[PDB]
Amino acid sequence: GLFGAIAGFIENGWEGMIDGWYGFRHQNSEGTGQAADLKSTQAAIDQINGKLNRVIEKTNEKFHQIEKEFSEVEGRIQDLEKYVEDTKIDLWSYNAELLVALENQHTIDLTDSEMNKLFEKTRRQLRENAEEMGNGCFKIYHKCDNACIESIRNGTYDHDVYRDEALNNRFQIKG
Amino acid sequence: GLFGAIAGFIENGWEGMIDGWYGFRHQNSEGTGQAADLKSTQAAIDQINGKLNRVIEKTNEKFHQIEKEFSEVEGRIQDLEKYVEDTKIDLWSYNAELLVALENQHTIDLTDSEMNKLFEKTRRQLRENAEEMGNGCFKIYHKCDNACIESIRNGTYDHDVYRDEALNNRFQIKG
Amino acid sequence: GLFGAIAGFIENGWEGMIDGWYGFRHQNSEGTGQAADLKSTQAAIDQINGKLNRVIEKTNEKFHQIEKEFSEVEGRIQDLEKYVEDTKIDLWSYNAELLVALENQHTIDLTDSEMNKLFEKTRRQLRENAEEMGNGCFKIYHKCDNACIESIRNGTYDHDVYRDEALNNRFQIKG
Amino acid sequence: QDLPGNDNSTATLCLGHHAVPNGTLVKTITDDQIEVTNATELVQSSSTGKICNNPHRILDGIDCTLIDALLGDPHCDVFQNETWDLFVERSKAFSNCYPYDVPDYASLRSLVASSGTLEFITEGFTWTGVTQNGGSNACKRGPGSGFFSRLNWLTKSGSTYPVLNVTMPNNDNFDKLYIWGIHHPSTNQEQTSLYVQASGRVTVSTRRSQQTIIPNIGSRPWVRGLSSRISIYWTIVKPGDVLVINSNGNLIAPRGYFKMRTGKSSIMRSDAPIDTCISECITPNGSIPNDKPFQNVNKITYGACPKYVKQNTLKLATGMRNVPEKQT
Amino acid sequence: QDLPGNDNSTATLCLGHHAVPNGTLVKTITDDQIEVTNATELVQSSSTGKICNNPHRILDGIDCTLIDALLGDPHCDVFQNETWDLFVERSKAFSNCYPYDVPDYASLRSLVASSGTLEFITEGFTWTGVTQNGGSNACKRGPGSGFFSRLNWLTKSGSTYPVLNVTMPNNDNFDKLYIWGIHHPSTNQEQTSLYVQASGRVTVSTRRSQQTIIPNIGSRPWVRGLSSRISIYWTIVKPGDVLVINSNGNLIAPRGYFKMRTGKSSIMRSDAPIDTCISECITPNGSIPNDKPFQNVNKITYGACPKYVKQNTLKLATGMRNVPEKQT
Amino acid sequence: QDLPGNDNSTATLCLGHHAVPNGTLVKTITDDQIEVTNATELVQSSSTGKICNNPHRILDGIDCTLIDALLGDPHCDVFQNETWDLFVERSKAFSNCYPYDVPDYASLRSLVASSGTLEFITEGFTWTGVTQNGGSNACKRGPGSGFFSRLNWLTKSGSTYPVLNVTMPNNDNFDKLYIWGIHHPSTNQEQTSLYVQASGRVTVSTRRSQQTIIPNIGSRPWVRGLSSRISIYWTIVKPGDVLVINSNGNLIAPRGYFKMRTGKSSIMRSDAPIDTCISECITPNGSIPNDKPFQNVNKITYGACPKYVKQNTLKLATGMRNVPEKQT
Ligand SMILES: *[C@@H]1O[C@H](CO)[C@@H](O[C@@H]2O[C@H](CO)[C@@H](O[C@@H]3O[C@H](CO)[C@@H](O)[C@H](O)[C@@H]3O)[C@H](O)[C@H]2NC(C)=O)[C@H](O)[C@H]1NC(C)=O
Ligand SMILES: *[C@@H]1O[C@H](CO)[C@@H](O[C@@H]2O[C@H](CO)[C@@H](O[C@@H]3O[C@H](CO)[C@@H](O)[C@H](O)[C@@H]3O)[C@H](O)[C@H]2NC(C)=O)[C@H](O)[C@H]1NC(C)=O
Ligand SMILES: *[C@@H]1O[C@H](CO)[C@@H](O[C@@H]2O[C@H](CO)[C@@H](O[C@@H]3O[C@H](CO)[C@@H](O)[C@H](O)[C@@H]3O)[C@H](O)[C@H]2NC(C)=O)[C@H](O)[C@H]1NC(C)=O
Ligand SMILES: CO[C@]1(C(=O)O)C[C@H](O)[C@@H](NC(C)=O)[C@H]([C@H](O)[C@H](O)CO)O1
Ligand SMILES: CO[C@]1(C(=O)O)C[C@H](O)[C@@H](NC(C)=O)[C@H]([C@H](O)[C@H](O)CO)O1
Ligand SMILES: CO[C@]1(C(=O)O)C[C@H](O)[C@@H](NC(C)=O)[C@H]([C@H](O)[C@H](O)CO)O1
Ligand SMILES: CO[C@]1(C(=O)O)C[C@H](O)[C@@H](NC(C)=O)[C@H]([C@H](O)[C@H](O)CO)O1
Ligand SMILES: CO[C@]1(C(=O)O)C[C@H](O)[C@@H](NC(C)=O)[C@H]([C@H](O)[C@H](O)CO)O1
Ligand SMILES: CO[C@]1(C(=O)O)C[C@H](O)[C@@H](NC(C)=O)[C@H]([C@H](O)[C@H](O)CO)O1
Ligand SMILES: *[C@@H]1O[C@H](CO)[C@@H](O)[C@H](O)[C@H]1NC(C)=O
Ligand SMILES: *[C@@H]1O[C@H](CO)[C@@H](O)[C@H](O)[C@H]1NC(C)=O
Ligand SMILES: *[C@@H]1O[C@H](CO)[C@@H](O)[C@H](O)[C@H]1NC(C)=O
Ligand SMILES: *[C@@H]1O[C@H](CO)[C@@H](O)[C@H](O)[C@H]1NC(C)=O
Ligand SMILES: *[C@@H]1O[C@H](CO)[C@@H](O)[C@H](O)[C@H]1NC(C)=O
Ligand SMILES: *[C@@H]1O[C@H](CO)[C@@H](O)[C@H](O)[C@H]1NC(C)=O
Ligand SMILES: *[C@@H]1O[C@H](CO)[C@@H](O)[C@H](O)[C@H]1NC(C)=O
Ligand SMILES: *[C@@H]1O[C@H](CO)[C@@H](O)[C@H](O)[C@H]1NC(C)=O
Ligand SMILES: *[C@@H]1O[C@H](CO)[C@@H](O)[C@H](O)[C@H]1NC(C)=O
Ligand SMILES: *[C@@H]1O[C@H](CO)[C@@H](O)[C@H](O)[C@H]1NC(C)=O
Ligand SMILES: *[C@@H]1O[C@H](CO)[C@@H](O)[C@H](O)[C@H]1NC(C)=O
Ligand SMILES: *[C@@H]1O[C@H](CO)[C@@H](O)[C@H](O)[C@H]1NC(C)=O
Repeated sequence: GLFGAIAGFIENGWEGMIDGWYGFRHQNSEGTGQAADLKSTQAAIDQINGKLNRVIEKTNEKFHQIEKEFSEVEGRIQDLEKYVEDTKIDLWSYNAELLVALENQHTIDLTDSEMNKLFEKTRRQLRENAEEMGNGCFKIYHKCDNACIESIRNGTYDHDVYRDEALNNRFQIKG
Repeated sequence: GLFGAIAGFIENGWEGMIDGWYGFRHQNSEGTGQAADLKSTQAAIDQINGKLNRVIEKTNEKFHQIEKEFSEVEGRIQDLEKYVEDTKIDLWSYNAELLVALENQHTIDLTDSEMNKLFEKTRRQLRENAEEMGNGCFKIYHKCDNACIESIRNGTYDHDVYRDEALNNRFQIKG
Repeated sequence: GLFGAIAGFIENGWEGMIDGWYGFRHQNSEGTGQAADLKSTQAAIDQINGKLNRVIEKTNEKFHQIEKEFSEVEGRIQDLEKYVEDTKIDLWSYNAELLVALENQHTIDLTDSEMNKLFEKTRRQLRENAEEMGNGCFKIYHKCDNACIESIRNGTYDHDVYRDEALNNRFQIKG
Repeated sequence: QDLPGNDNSTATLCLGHHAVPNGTLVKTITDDQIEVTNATELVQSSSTGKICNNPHRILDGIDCTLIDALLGDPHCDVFQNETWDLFVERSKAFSNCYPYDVPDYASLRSLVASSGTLEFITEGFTWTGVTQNGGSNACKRGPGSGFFSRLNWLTKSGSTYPVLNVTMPNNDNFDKLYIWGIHHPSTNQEQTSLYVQASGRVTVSTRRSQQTIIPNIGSRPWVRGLSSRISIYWTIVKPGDVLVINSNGNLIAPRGYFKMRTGKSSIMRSDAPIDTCISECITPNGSIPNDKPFQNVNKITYGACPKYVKQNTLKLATGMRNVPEKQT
Repeated sequence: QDLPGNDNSTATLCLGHHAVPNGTLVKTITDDQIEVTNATELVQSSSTGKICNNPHRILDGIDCTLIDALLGDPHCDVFQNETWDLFVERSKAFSNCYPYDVPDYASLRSLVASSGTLEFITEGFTWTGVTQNGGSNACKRGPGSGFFSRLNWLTKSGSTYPVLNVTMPNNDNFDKLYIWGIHHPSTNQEQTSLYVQASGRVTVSTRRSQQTIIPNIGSRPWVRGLSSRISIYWTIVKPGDVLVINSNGNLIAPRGYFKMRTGKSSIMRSDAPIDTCISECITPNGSIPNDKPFQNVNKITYGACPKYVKQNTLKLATGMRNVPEKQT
Repeated sequence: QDLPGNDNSTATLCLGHHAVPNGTLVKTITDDQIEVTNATELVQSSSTGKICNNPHRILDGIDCTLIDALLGDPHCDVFQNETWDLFVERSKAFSNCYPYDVPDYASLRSLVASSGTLEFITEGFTWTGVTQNGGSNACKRGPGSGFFSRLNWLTKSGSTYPVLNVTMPNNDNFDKLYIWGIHHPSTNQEQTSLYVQASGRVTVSTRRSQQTIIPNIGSRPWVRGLSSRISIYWTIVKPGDVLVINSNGNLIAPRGYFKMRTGKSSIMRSDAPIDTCISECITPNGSIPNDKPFQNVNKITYGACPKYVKQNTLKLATGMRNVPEKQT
């Protein structure tokens, strides 16, 4: 949608991820692993519930109203009774139809946003030690074992610890 | 608009680009050139048509309604007939006016988004070989002939092929 | 909001900034300072006024309408009079409530956008001389006195002037 | 730091999002079918088929319309002084008493329907010089002739029908609804036999209003053995005002007043079964749950109900776009 | 990998977007004039000036209003049994028969206008003891006196006007609309000359309803040589019901029934020319194209039309913001 | 290139935004209380309590309703030929003349209220054979008996009330509103004493319409010493048409015509004080400022007013989210 992460630079979703809405898969020294990110999952979920609750906010109640079904033909007053109701129904129908369009459009951009925010957040944290492969994966240029991967995930990764190892691996090479 | 590419970091549009909505201008070893990007042009066009088609969706039909023009003065019932119609017209007029405001605001952010997405996409592809001049142009730090510019445009550019040439040109220099 | 700068990567606002909505705080070898950025402050303010003025656009005027208060019980025609007005009031009330929801949601994403745009703009300008600490602060890898900080702020910073100093400080080190 | 930290390996970390094999199509500003992970329905489109008898007070009219309950058709005597939040009228209701018509049936039905009470107070009207309590075989009450329980058919006494001129003050602090009427004879002969005068007249007035109705003689279609008719009228008398009934023939007189109130009562035509459950929203199709914001069951509703909409389905996306990883 | 690239040069790649020299201003949430590349109009503001005669069935009333076509003004005999989707009435229409008035003209015009048929069935009413087919010189049919083709003016026979008491059953399976009326004489002399009784009376009833109208004598303004008037009334008779007409003077009797139907018919007042083209939406200003969602041509419409809006232009942006590179 | 000379160091630049200690909660699509830096109220919820007498022309009815000002109750003679943009009627108004009733009071009040003028033109009606200017002690004008200034009560002369048949042409180029009426006697004796005929009749007609009203004798409740009543009627006569008044007893005749116009006038019931200030929007609660788009003061308004809304507060955010340093 607006941010181009979901169905954008991230080619497709993971049907396998059952524990959250957004997350990480890694391949490292000890092998391959997956894990949901619960902060962004909760961020997207809370906004969609907030949105949901506003829409389920109070059916107002009405009691004696006007007749809306007639069995004899009367002319002027009955034509107006029918015309008041039919224009009320078309106006409320227009409202329902535009409300779910705006809402749905926004829910897609919002969840796209959260994807992109988690990406940016991980980008910023890896500093000079990783490069973006451009499909939502980073290439980490230093030995990063499972505890290392867990510190990126839980947000405590210290880039300085691996900066010389990474900068060497990443640049120097032979050019 | 929200992304700040159009009428943002990209200073102005190209009246010359007649073959698409977004695109590239480049200067390389082989001379200068321009070329529209058809994927993002189609992306923006498809969304604006989708939007357009939903708005041209079905005029509903109405047949016998109420009288809306009178030549004699009657009082109570005629005042209501006129008041039902006038409040119907103001409600539909409010609807038309808000609908094009929301819609237009969105069309500007959407097309701004696509501009920015093409930029990000090209950024990611050039990897360590180019730097952003900050005006929507990248400085490619390696010899890139017309076929090279064509591979960035058609998305097959291999950054690895030029990474040592670029990293040398880009960093080493004398500091 | 959608961009995740405000109440996002920028942890919190500065109650101290009284001279503008967005701005800078720096600490160099000469001292520390704060300063509002007036271009983005004006950008956010102008859009919120534009939005405001469209909403205060013309109360339409109405003169003789229908009676809306009655003291005797009449039945059919009086039930319709009351039902025309009550459905008019609920429709206008729905409109007011949805209008401020859409509007407010947008004002938060818009001001979030401006924050993020100022950040991006400063990022682009510093080129290879600074790194993003990930909390909305850049680490400038070269000696930058108060005139230097003024040139980043007023947009005239020349990155080339400090590029070798910065690239040395930033990379070389010992890895 | 360490010493020559030589282990030159790398790692790969990929960010991504879930996807579901199934998925639901929803409408958007730019698309009208785009597939999301999950959605929720906002249009209630089905009723239970039964009118829950709780929390509002449903009064089932059985085979009485509210007006016959009001007038006092023998078969509707069950409803005397009854009350309701919603009076349900059934398609099977029938009248079975003297043939009558009500000039603005629609407003009298409305007016009683939202007052919500059939509470009747008998008052001491004195009709001197006329015979009271006339009845008809078309309104059989038990084995005998009868008439509406709440009205009093006056006919001549001996050889005279006087000019009745009676008055009843509203001294209480509430409005009083009076139902009265006039008898339209089939023949001039019938007119003079019953009311002596060849032309009757009924004038019912308050300080604020007056109605004078003159009967109309002529044959109407045989209904329950009769070609005569009675037409029903109503007068509300405000606190401090006074009712004056003045007639010279053909008056079907009131026996007292219905008391009026102000509340949330209404009436509904429905053959739905009333059942024991609690539901706030009532539709002639039966109760419906007001959890969703819109409904497509019926434009007639009573209570806390969703707004009727022409659409029968509107799905609100509650998840991101579904971009599956294959689809299994 | 590759060998010494002697030259090591750079390249510049710039991304950008189009712009157009012209451009269109559109409204936004935050701006009310912002210039975009292109836009499309959503308010239809012009008519062709002609009512297209297709796809709906337009019946041009020429110089007949629908009520005169219904009653049977001689000059409107052209419309007998006619039908329509839209009956167009013209400002030039005129009545040219006995001066009449219709108590609720507005409902009878509505009721016939959406029934959409003037199909009349003559029925065998037998009026015994009165002279049939009265006519007037103000309703000339040909060289002679005449009257409305669908009504039957009854006057005395010899020295008597009896109490007419006739009945007509609705045995078919559709509703029957009956148009009937009463004659209001200018003088008591006129009254007795025509109907003998010094006070006429008309009572028309069904099992469900009754109307009794008594004539009113007095001079009205001279209209086509006359100070008398006739007032028109209508009675719909449901399947299984029965019409009873009972009168004692002044009855203008029905000759049968119009049949009623239910459809999409309506009426429209317009002097627009009907022309041969196909258009779905009709406005009294002529047909308009329903391609756009809103229209500002007229609040009166018939058919599939755009929603009338007070705005006369609303441009929907269909392109990005126009940021051109030259000066102005 | 640039030569450092000696120093080796870094700098830190942080971007950020303001925050306010206070802050305001506003509703959103996703939240219903989120705190922003600042907001503005869009619902006007308070009146000044006074109706500003500018820019519209407010006419305070004092203790006259508009209909009594129209008819010409002695105590309302102050309003003759008066005009208004808004006529304010007060709860204290009272009638103090002959007991009358107006069959469609509500439409006559509307029709005069938006015409906006009580401009009366006396016309030369000639009533031959009847006594003019009848008055009553219930409508005291000064020490003597009186009657409505704009109506003319005709009674017999000597022993006869003729058939009045008068006519008045509309020769001007505007519509003429005529107010006339009929007197309903309490007794048949009263009827014959005043109008000789035992049954009166009033027929007022134009080329387009006619009304015939017959009086109704009977006692009503004593109001100002009287059980009789007069009912008021109205006839608008178009340019080129002609009024014909024809009666035979009980006519309360017009003295001329009110002239009608078309404008922005209306009427309002309010006991608010009129005060000197300029305000465009008027509410029965007093004027309110139309700077905001919605208002919750009253659904009754006149002038350029905000749209009435059920909400009493709706805050529009005019600032970013408030994320403070310490707390809130
Ligand atoms: C005026 O004309 C009407 C219509 O012709 C007359 O009405 C009819 O009157 C007869 C005799 O009273 C009714 O007959 C009865 O019908 C029932 C049911 O069929 C039956 O049980 C009785 O044995 C008898 O046949 C008839 O129903 C009735 N029809 C209608 C449509 O009302 C009326 O009598 C005439 N009145 C006078 C005074 O001439
Ligand atoms: C009751 O009063 C009205 C109004 O004065 C009388 O109406 C008028 O009657 C005369 C004589 O019939 C009409 O004269 C006609 O004038 C036309 C030209 O417009 C002419 O072509 C005819 O030959 C005839 O002379 C006059 O038009 C008519 N005016 C109105 C406004 O209706 C009426 O006659 C009086 N009735 C009685 C019984 O006294
Ligand atoms: C028909 O019946 C009504 C109701 O009984 C009679 O009305 C009442 O008539 C009396 C005598 O005229 C009125 O009395 C007067 O009341 C005033 C105010 O108290 C007082 O000043 C007089 O001295 C006298 O008492 C009484 O108010 C009035 N009541 C009502 C409710 O209208 C009417 O007279 C009867 N008419 C006939 C012809 O029988
Ligand atoms: C007496 O005629 C009417 C009425 O109320 O005016 C006509 C009306 O079309 C009809 N409406 C429907 C849906 O049947 C109604 C009911 O029969 C009646 O209200 C039951 O109470 O009766
Ligand atoms: C008979 O009076 C009326 C009516 O219908 O009640 C008055 C009404 O103001 C007028 N409306 C207009 C726009 O002229 C209408 C037409 O003349 C008539 O419907 C033509 O059929 O006539
Ligand atoms: C004569 O009866 C009515 C009327 O107009 O039909 C009844 C109506 O309920 C009442 N409305 C209110 C709010 O009191 C109104 C005013 O008393 C009157 O208009 C003052 O002018 O009187
Ligand atoms: C046909 O016989 C009856 C009937 O209805 O059973 C007998 C009944 O005792 C009589 N009641 C009275 C008060 O007179 C009634 C009326 O005469 C008739 O309804 C006038 O329409 O007629
Ligand atoms: C003025 O002469 C005429 C007329 O209209 O031409 C002659 C016409 O034959 C006559 N028709 C009948 C059935 O009597 C008619 C009525 O007497 C008159 O309309 C009552 O109003 O009067
Ligand atoms: C009670 O005495 C009076 C009155 O009202 O003061 C005397 C008054 O001069 C008289 N006016 C006329 C024109 O006759 C009037 C009517 O007779 C009465 O109102 C009919 O209802 O009665
Ligand atoms: C983050 O992960 C590392 C490795 O598991 C662990 O030592 C550290 O405490 C974690 N921190 C948090 C906050 O979970
Ligand atoms: C991209 O461009 C290069 C140079 O023209 C060409 O060889 C290559 O096949 C192109 N690929 C596609 C998919 O167009
Ligand atoms: C920017 O700041 C530097 C240092 O104060 C100053 O010399 C320069 O002129 C400034 N430029 C502008 C446009 O303010
Ligand atoms: C789909 O959305 C609704 C409303 O948010 C929720 O109750 C339901 O559990 C969701 N489905 C799943 C599989 O999460
Ligand atoms: C109806 O209620 C009133 C008021 O208490 C009472 O006097 C009357 O007798 C009741 N009648 C019936 C039949 O319940
Ligand atoms: C509800 O009732 C109406 C009329 O009885 C019927 O047409 C409609 O289809 C019903 N809908 C449902 C959901 O029961
Ligand atoms: C402008 O927009 C409309 C609707 O999208 C389209 O038909 C038209 O061709 C567009 N104009 C141009 C020059 O593309
Ligand atoms: C009108 O149609 C009916 C029904 O077929 C027919 O009997 C009648 O004669 C027709 N009359 C005319 C004038 O067409
Ligand atoms: C349409 O007709 C109305 C009334 O005839 C007129 O006021 C209006 O201006 C016309 N508009 C157009 C577009 O023809
Ligand atoms: C709050 O917003 C309103 C409308 O924009 C403005 O007048 C007011 O000054 C703002 N408050 C502050 C402190 O800026
Ligand atoms: C009312 O105005 C008319 C028209 O100028 C005038 O002839 C009449 O005498 C005025 N009457 C009063 C009482 O002002
Ligand atoms: C305005 O007046 C109405 C009726 O007089 C009252 O109920 C309402 O509360 C008042 N509101 C204000 C703001 O004065």
